[PDB]
Amino acid sequence: RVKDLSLAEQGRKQIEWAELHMPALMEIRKRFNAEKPLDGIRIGAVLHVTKETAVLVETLKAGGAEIALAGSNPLSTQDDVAAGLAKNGIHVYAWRGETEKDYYDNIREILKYEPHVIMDDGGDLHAYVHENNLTSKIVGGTEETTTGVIRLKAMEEEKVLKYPVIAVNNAFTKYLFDNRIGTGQSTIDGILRATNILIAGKVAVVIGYGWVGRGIASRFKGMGARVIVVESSPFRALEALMDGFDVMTMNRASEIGDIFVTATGNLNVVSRDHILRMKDGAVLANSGHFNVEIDVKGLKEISVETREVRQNLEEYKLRNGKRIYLLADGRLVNLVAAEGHPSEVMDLSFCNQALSVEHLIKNKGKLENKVYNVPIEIDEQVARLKLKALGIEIEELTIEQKEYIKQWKYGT
Amino acid sequence: RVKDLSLAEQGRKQIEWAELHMPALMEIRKRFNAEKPLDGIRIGAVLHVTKETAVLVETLKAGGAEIALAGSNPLSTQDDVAAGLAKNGIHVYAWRGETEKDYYDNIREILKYEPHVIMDDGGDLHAYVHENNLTSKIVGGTEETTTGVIRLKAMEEEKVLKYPVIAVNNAFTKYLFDNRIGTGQSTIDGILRATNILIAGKVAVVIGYGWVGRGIASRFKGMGARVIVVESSPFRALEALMDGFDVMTMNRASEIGDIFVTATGNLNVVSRDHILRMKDGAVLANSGHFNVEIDVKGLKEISVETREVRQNLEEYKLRNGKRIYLLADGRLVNLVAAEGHPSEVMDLSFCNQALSVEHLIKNKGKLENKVYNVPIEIDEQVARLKLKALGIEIEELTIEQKEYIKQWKYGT
Amino acid sequence: RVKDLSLAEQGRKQIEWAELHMPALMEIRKRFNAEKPLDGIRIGAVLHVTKETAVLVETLKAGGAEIALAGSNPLSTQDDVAAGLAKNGIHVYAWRGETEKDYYDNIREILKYEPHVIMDDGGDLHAYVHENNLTSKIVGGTEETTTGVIRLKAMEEEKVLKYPVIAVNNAFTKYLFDNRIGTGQSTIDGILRATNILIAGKVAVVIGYGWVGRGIASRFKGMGARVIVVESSPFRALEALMDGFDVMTMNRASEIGDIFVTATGNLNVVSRDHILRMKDGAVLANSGHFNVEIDVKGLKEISVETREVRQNLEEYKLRNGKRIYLLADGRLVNLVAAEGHPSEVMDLSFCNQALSVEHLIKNKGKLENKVYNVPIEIDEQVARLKLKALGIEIEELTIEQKEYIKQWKYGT
Amino acid sequence: RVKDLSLAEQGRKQIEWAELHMPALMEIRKRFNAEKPLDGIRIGAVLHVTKETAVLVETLKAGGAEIALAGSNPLSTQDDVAAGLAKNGIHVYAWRGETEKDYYDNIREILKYEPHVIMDDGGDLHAYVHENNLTSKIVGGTEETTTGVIRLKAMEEEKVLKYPVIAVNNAFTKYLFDNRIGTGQSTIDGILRATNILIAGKVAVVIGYGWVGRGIASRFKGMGARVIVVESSPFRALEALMDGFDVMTMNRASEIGDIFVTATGNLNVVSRDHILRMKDGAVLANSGHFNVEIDVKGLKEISVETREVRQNLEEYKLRNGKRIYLLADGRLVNLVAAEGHPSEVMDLSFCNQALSVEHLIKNKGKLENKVYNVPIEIDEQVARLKLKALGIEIEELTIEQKEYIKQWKYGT
Ligand SMILES: NC(=O)c1ccc[n+]([C@@H]2O[C@H](COP(=O)([O-])OP(=O)(O)OC[C@H]3O[C@@H](n4cnc5c(N)ncnc54)[C@H](O)[C@@H]3O)[C@@H](O)[C@H]2O)c1
Ligand SMILES: NC(=O)c1ccc[n+]([C@@H]2O[C@H](COP(=O)([O-])OP(=O)(O)OC[C@H]3O[C@@H](n4cnc5c(N)ncnc54)[C@H](O)[C@@H]3O)[C@@H](O)[C@H]2O)c1
Ligand SMILES: NC(=O)c1ccc[n+]([C@@H]2O[C@H](COP(=O)([O-])OP(=O)(O)OC[C@H]3O[C@@H](n4cnc5c(N)ncnc54)[C@H](O)[C@@H]3O)[C@@H](O)[C@H]2O)c1
Ligand SMILES: NC(=O)c1ccc[n+]([C@@H]2O[C@H](COP(=O)([O-])OP(=O)(O)OC[C@H]3O[C@@H](n4cnc5c(N)ncnc54)[C@H](O)[C@@H]3O)[C@@H](O)[C@H]2O)c1
Ligand SMILES: Nc1ncnc2c1ncn2[C@@H]1O[C@H](CO)[C@@H](O)[C@H]1O
Ligand SMILES: Nc1ncnc2c1ncn2[C@@H]1O[C@H](CO)[C@@H](O)[C@H]1O
Ligand SMILES: Nc1ncnc2c1ncn2[C@@H]1O[C@H](CO)[C@@H](O)[C@H]1O
Ligand SMILES: Nc1ncnc2c1ncn2[C@@H]1O[C@H](CO)[C@@H](O)[C@H]1O
Repeated sequence: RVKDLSLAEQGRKQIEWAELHMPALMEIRKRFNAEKPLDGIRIGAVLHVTKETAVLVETLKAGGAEIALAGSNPLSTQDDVAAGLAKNGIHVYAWRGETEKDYYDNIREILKYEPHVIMDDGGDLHAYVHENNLTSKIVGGTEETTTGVIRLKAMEEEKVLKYPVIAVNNAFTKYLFDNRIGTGQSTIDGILRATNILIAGKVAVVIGYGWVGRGIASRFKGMGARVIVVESSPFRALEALMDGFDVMTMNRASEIGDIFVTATGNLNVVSRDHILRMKDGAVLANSGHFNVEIDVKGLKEISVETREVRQNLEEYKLRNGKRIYLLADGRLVNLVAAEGHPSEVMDLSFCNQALSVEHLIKNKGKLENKVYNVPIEIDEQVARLKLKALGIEIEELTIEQKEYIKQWKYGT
Repeated sequence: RVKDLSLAEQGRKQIEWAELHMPALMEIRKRFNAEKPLDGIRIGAVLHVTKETAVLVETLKAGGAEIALAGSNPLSTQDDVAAGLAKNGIHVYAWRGETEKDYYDNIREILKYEPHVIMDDGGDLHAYVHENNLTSKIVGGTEETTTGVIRLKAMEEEKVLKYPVIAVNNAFTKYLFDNRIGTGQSTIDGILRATNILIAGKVAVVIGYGWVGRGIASRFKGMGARVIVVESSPFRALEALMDGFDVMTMNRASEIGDIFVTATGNLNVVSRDHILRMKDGAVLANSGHFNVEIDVKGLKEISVETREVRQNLEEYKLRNGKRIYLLADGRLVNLVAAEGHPSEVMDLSFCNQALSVEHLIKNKGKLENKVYNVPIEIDEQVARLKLKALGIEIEELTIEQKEYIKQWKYGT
Repeated sequence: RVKDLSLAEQGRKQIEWAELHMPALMEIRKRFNAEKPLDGIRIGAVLHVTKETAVLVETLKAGGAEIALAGSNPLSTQDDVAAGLAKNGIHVYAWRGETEKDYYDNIREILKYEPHVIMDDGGDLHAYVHENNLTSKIVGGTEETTTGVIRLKAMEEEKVLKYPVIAVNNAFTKYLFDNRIGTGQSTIDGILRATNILIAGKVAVVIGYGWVGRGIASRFKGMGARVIVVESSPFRALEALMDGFDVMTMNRASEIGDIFVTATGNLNVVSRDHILRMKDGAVLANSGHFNVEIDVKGLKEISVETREVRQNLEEYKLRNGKRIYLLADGRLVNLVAAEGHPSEVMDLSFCNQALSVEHLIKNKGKLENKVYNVPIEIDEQVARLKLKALGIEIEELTIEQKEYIKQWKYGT
Repeated sequence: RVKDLSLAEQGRKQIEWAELHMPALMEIRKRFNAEKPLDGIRIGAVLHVTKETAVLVETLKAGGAEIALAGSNPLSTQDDVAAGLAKNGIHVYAWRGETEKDYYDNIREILKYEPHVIMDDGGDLHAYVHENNLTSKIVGGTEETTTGVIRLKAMEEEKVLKYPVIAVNNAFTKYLFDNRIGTGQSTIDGILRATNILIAGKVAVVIGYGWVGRGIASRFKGMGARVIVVESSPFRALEALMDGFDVMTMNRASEIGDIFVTATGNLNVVSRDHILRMKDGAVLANSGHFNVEIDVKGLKEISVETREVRQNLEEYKLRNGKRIYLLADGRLVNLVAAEGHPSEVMDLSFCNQALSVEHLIKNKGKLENKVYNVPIEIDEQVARLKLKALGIEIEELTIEQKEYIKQWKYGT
């Protein structure tokens, strides 16, 4: 079930472009097409349907797996890529422009094949599978994003998890590169595609200085902006301060910011009261998963006029007469107003993704009520695969250097 | 003569978007709509048909002028903006996808109105009127880009220039922001729209360290890239070196680079021989005017296979089998793969444009053989308008301070 | 025992300057002078004898402790600060220019008072006390730097450690600001004081991309240098690559670098054979603790001439005829060629020291052979104290926000 | 006449250090010692007596010139370098700690040899020579700094100037590197030597966004500070805003800034009323020539108690009780609290110096009443000499490329 099966030829060129820029995932595909480690394994995945998800899902099929795919976000599907995937053997039930009903119809669709492994992005598939008492034949799962692992850890503290799950988000090759480097470029890209706004002179307010937010602040600063950071963590506010960024409350930032981007995993982090004090022409965007970081509800009630300027650009006139610009319906603007993270960075996360599924199948003595970090050996193999593909040589410790480091005394 | 007038409503929404972010040009429109300084003046323009050129030409029409507009590059025209301009009173002969005959047909159309003022971007319109012996009724003109000013300075050395022309490119409020800050964002934006390539880990080669090239290198570096500069000027190469960038010849850079962007006003700075030595997957883009900085004709002859991967992304197979990616067919990647400079920066550039046409009509005792710089009084009013629009106060010198600096003797 | 007790007035002005720039440590001092949590406690300390160490030990004296202090490095001691510290009640055995025999004689001196708590900087005091069986009355200790933590953990896996030790280096408020921010500024400052070298156009090689090396690379880049990273960890090599730095082996960097700075906890990281490959004029510096990161013993044997150019700058002429400049005899150049970390950054590290030393006395039911990280409560109190002192307001999470974070169930 | 002739050995090691780091000036010295272009010429110079002036002054002696040297600033002289110069053949009258009477006594000393050439830094020697009716035997002169060029240009408008003067400050290889890159590092180095202040977390105010101030802002930003710019020109305030810096008046910046550095050529730019509004602990420093940018005379009259904390750091207690720290007594902090610009950058400025003196001797048909910019041929030789010494290759323009640049017509 896709939007237009006629775009598969244009979409196929997009997956090959992504393949040529995912050398590490292509190297794993070769061991997969040779040892077929996922033979007879049925995978249910709710992921962002991109050209990069296509390289991972088709790499898993090369390992002998049967995959059912559903979009992780109702506006994230690249329609051409979904067409190209259907023309192959991928049971893809997703298209851009879904409604909330279509979203869960597509999730029930991927679930009729009765999967052994559950691959999820924001936590919805793990929640639905548990809330409707499936889980029976499920051997394990993986979680791709920060918000999904928090839901999964809450599930695990409640003794509700029924299969072991790998938090691929917690791998060094993921959150240090996907969340930071990838979202830094992608979020700015989405802002520029939805609006051709000048970054140079503007006061940009980044709410959240976690891995996503510090990458956004870095690239706003690299684009010439005056960066303001709002944080609730004492540690991360001091990090942003010592990195040269003005740190303050949203109450103060509400009056100065020209662009506000949210990168929390939290609710109404930009609230209706905040928006009332904002300047005329202020642009709002969200980079966390789920459209609840900005009070989009409040903005619609305090508003007396809405209109679309263009794709992903919505204008709201408040009673005070001032105009507020919402980007991408408050959904993660990188994947909705643009294409998400580059193919080169998703190479790393989808290498942990692919290898963590092989690890889940190869094992079955794991705890069905436990959230796992990626095994450091898999984490390290991904890094060596990327360096190998990039032609970067690293120093090898000498024997005298390995000896000196085990030592605590001296050497007369 | 445009592509589809059915887009006039969407394009109008784009021009209104530009209007709100070009506040300094809007305040000039107010004094223009009241004093009608260009009443009875007919203007012929070769500019990039964008939402920002739309705000400039309609600002000119408010001053009482009749305007004929033709596209400056055959792929830069925004079709909806061209439609919206047709719904108003602008005689626009341009559309995306033109041919060289269509380009010069649209220029001959512009010349039927017997223009009083000639507004040009790349110098193509000024050259035509002189080479085809029109210019009879022309009172003056303006030049927007570095390439056009060089030609007009060459035209003036041969005493073929027939009217005074203002080098709007040379105004401080233009080349310091349009050429540097504007192209820096725009070119990265165009690169990211034609390819979703990660800039962070890459070796980016910028050929040309003028105002355009240093803005591009700054933004490559701000996006995380390893920047290499190729320069032919000893001064600007030493500047690029002291700005922390690796400086070398194209022969050395060609074997190392992942992305090559050209920003000269010159010919074959990325040559046939350079591409033969480049890595597999190297991306080529041009930011200067005219498609001759990269030898695109040579690339077609050393190629055995060509293919379009996506809009504005052409793939070439070489005899060695290595693939070379060309962006926007070697045309300005900012204006062809994206939307050009933000409206906020073109506000500064088009304030000189509008004020320089008013300056040409108020005067008539200028040299019909001279390229002029923008009058410094106008140059300083543009910056004061932006600051007044942005809410930035500057310090005013006290009288003891103004006197101290006219003094040179012993004692203060 | 200090060099000249007559400088006690000059040192006092230096210690008072630090007090004004360690505001968070002063509020701990006020709560110490009132609650005297360290009554009847004798402390033996091996630390860098600086104005900031003076503010910490006197904060310890105010809490009712008796302190014996010995220098952590034979060239780090500020003699006036030691004089000023002796004029009060601090048993300080240290001066600049010490011999290695003086170093270990001074350690027996502070160890004569039979301390209950051991404060060590590079691990030397923890080792001596253990190899010579003086742990009998020692109730606990603290460790300040990464190299000391590695030694203590080796003692811990080797099960010889005899008291609990708090790894103060591993606190977020320590390694994120002290190791990263402080050493970045301090090392560049030391390089500039021993040489007024131009950083801008130069190739600077940072060996080690941990917290110290990334801070050094950040400040080299900010001072205009072209930064090259050498690393042995695949994770950290990819971290350096994605941050825009060329990553290679020492074998390649040795022939291209102008400045070499070491930031490993390791031995012979810049070897005898690397220096023979270096260019005429290359500068060598070390920022990790202990002067064994640069093969300075090897450099002296392959050299034919050595001479002092100025304070902390020794020039060596090689058999090749080329000149190699060594800074501060390969000892930590930040603390030897300059004054170490600013007072504002050591405020954070020495707040952890005081609060974690008080924590060692508050308890006594802790495990022998156990290295602990700083309790997360104290780590956060240090962070909140700095924010309060800097006047920085942090955002407060609402009740609806704390609820949405525990949920994993469907419905928004 | 110097302070201590016994320091001549330490100074010579410092001049040798500069010679090894001024390769381009070392290349001119050999052409000078061979072609003796300045034989029989007497030169009187008022410059900062540094290891870098020593390399230039001895380079002039190598060309056959007789040189008398006096310090340009009473606290800038490097005493060991002055001793080393006196042991050679340099009539040097300078020492650190001069009084204003000593300053002009020393200028009369160097003026007793009746020089044909005047080398000046801040304009004082040009002013004295004109105000006391000498100039009789003077054949020409040079000006090194911006402040001197303004005074000399007023002398030209007043028709008082009696010999031709070369504005060495206005050459690209000077103001693009000395004023910007050199002073940027130099000023931060001086601040760090007078105080070990953390730059990272601080608000730094740069008053003046010319070539000096923008270099200082670049280095504050590179050291992690939050940079605020105060400007009086609309053009440069817009330059500072688009470079990402908060721009405001001194009245607003005075209440926010932690460090204030002045880089104007102007008077009372930091006023007494401004200082009373400042935070407690604010640091003041000056980078423009002459100690009048900060109202230091006003600050001494508003204070109730003053004391020196360390070299170049005085603490002032204000009537409101707040503490204000002044650096280098309001004088160039780069040259008084540190060692001025690195030798690699002064290589460029003193190469223009050396080459422009010979150009003054080669000629005598220049208007003996006019200020000239450095001849473009010499500016270009300086750039190529530096590029060759650094091993940097620049691209050579093709014969086809040289033609395409003079063409203007349609096609070819
Ligand atoms: N492509 C993408 O856009 C992308 C990529 C990866 C992760 N993510 C999503 O981004 C979000 C964060 O990712 P992260 O890895 O940065 O997690 P993270 O939790 O490290 O960053 C979260 C930060 O938000 C701060 N925060 C929480 N409530 C706040 C409030 N009310 N005001 C201000 N700051 C507040 C926390 O202190 C924390 O530092 C998650 O929702 C994750 O799923 C998005
Ligand atoms: N929106 C845009 O895309 C935009 C904006 C402004 C200008 N431009 C175009 O950009 C080009 C230049 O802009 P500029 O303002 O940088 O002009 P500029 O001439 O200052 O910069 C040109 C630089 O190219 C260097 N150069 C020339 N030939 C070279 C070669 N063979 N190898 C290396 N370097 C070489 C020159 O030394 C000079 O420094 C012009 O064609 C102008 O029309 C485009
Ligand atoms: N004021 C200071 O100078 C200061 C402050 C804190 C720590 N330190 C010292 O700095 C050193 C490191 O501190 P860190 O916090 O950076 O610890 P860290 O372990 O994060 O950094 C160590 C890095 O060194 C790299 N490394 C080890 N051997 C290498 C080799 N042979 N070639 C290349 N890279 C190699 C490792 O990969 C590791 O990433 C330690 O000696 C620590 O005590 C100094
Ligand atoms: N080694 C050094 O420290 C060094 C080197 C070169 C020049 N200088 C001195 O530095 C000073 C500046 O040199 P420049 O080359 O920067 O010249 P410049 O004139 O480009 O910079 C001066 C800036 O100060 C601004 N200004 C004047 N009054 C102001 C005010 N009241 N408030 C705010 N801004 C104001 C002017 O608009 C101008 O942009 C000169 O006095 C020069 O002699 C010092
Ligand atoms: N191009 C992409 N394809 C697939 N997933 C992506 C892409 N870009 C970002 N993501 C993922 O989207 C998640 C946010 O929901 C992040 O965890 C991130 O890994
Ligand atoms: N969005 C835009 N609209 C109109 N002209 C533009 C735009 N972006 C760049 N330009 C102009 O294009 C010229 C290059 O031909 C530059 O001089 C620049 O001013
Ligand atoms: N100014 C300083 N005063 C005291 N200790 C310092 C200073 N600068 C750095 N250090 C410490 O020196 C140690 C290196 O041995 C680091 O752990 C660091 O915390
Ligand atoms: N180290 C130095 N030696 C000599 N002159 C210097 C030095 N640093 C800066 N200057 C000069 O001082 C002038 C400012 O008075 C500037 O023109 C600059 O060239």
